[PDB]
Amino acid sequence: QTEGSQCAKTFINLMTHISKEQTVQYILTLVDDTLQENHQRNTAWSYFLPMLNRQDLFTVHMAARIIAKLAAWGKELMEGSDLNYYFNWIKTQLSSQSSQYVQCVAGCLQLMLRVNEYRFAWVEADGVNCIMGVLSNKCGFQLQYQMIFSVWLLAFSPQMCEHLRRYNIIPVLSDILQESVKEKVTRIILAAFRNFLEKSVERETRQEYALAMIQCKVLKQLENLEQQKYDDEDISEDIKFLLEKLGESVQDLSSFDEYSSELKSGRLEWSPVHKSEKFWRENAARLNEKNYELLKILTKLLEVSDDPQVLAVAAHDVGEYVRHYPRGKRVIEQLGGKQLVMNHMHHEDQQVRYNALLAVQKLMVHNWEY
Amino acid sequence: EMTLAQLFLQSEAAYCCVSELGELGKVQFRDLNPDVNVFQRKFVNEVRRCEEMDRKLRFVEKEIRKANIPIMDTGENPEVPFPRDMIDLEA
Amino acid sequence: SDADVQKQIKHMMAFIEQEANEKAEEIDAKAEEEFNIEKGRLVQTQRLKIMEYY
Repeated sequence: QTEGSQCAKTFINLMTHISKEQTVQYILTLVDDTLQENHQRNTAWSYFLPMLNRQDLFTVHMAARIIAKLAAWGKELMEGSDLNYYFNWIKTQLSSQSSQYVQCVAGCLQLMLRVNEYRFAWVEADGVNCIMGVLSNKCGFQLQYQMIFSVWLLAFSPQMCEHLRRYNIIPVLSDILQESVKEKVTRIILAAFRNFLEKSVERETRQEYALAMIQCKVLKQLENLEQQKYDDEDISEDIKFLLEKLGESVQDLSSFDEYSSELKSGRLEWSPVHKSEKFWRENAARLNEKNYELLKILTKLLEVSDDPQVLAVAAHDVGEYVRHYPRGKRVIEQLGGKQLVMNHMHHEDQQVRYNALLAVQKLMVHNWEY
Repeated sequence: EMTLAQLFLQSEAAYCCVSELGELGKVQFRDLNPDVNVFQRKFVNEVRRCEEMDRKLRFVEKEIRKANIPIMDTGENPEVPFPRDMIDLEA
Repeated sequence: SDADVQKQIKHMMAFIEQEANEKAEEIDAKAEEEFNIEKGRLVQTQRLKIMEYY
């Protein structure tokens, strides 16, 4: 039953001029099963696309499965110029208001986004928030598995990686990474984090790390995943790969000049360096080597400005300086920051008073004679 | 009049089935892999995580009495926390 | 009810094909880094020797 070369146009003309749409669907589904393992049969694909998506349920998703496989096969059959008018045509079909057919449409998008040059042409015309709309709550059990595979497919190109940074999709996937239900989307989202981090040629790898890998529950969640004993060696290797990179960048985010860059420029954001024990132990005399009033410049920012969130970082950093340097308590008494921390302990903010309570109690922990 | 009749699971329903099965109380789970040590029972790392929270709870129930604080009871059989909620508990 | 043997063929075979397809499709779509990138390596070796005769 092999050796089929001719009669392709005869099946094409019979497919268009057939009033029995159910028999035309059987003609289309038999053509889909035949082309599932065969070669190319896109001017006819430009003709078959207009008759498709026309008031039929089963014929819509099957032609979409056929035309994307026609797009996923053939070097000369690459019709990305015509697929640009076809991807936006199926983009209204890619809306999240349908039922029981978007999963095959996402699988059709999985074959469509498998291309390289068509993907960069897609993402400009995509509006990828619709894929983030699928990442929004619409019960994505297997739909997010198709969606995270689409994000892993778009994370190949580094030029597409830079355009993908104009969203919070890295932290929007960390919430989906915190799901961990079907034990396969956890495998897909872990390598997609490895794809976004490793395959990006820029200094923005830390910009993709401070967003979701550092300042979210990602490095902590990957600690328990390494404690897990899943049989997949690819996910087991990607777990160690993401832990080594993010563990290096968190250590690289605490070098006492980045803390100085946070101090001198200001705004005192809660970073991992302020909570790291290695940052406070190594940079103990870094405040004293920097003309010690620079440590009082942290105190001048704490005393003068109110800052109900930013002074909370100022309280914990001042106590870590006193904990790693008992002679700095005399320097804090020289600057008078102890009375400033005592008055800031009576602030109306809960986290500011809790941080000042741990700092002021650490300020009198050593108790030299007055 | 009992039967050792087999029952299949799928490991996406391994918690929420068994927990509601353990919310009934008619089941007699029988170990049929006796040729194994007390470790490597597929979940030794996570039962110590419950045991670490057990060690923290047996410690925090001691210090709550030395300061002599009255204890709320509100006695009712609660909902069993999912492994999704488990990582949020250790925080 | 004798359909328990059919319920095994009903939905436990569905767990066979999801690991058959969606784990091999993760492998089959890994040609963007194992077929396109590895092609990008050897074309530099052809452009290393074309920048003498040009």
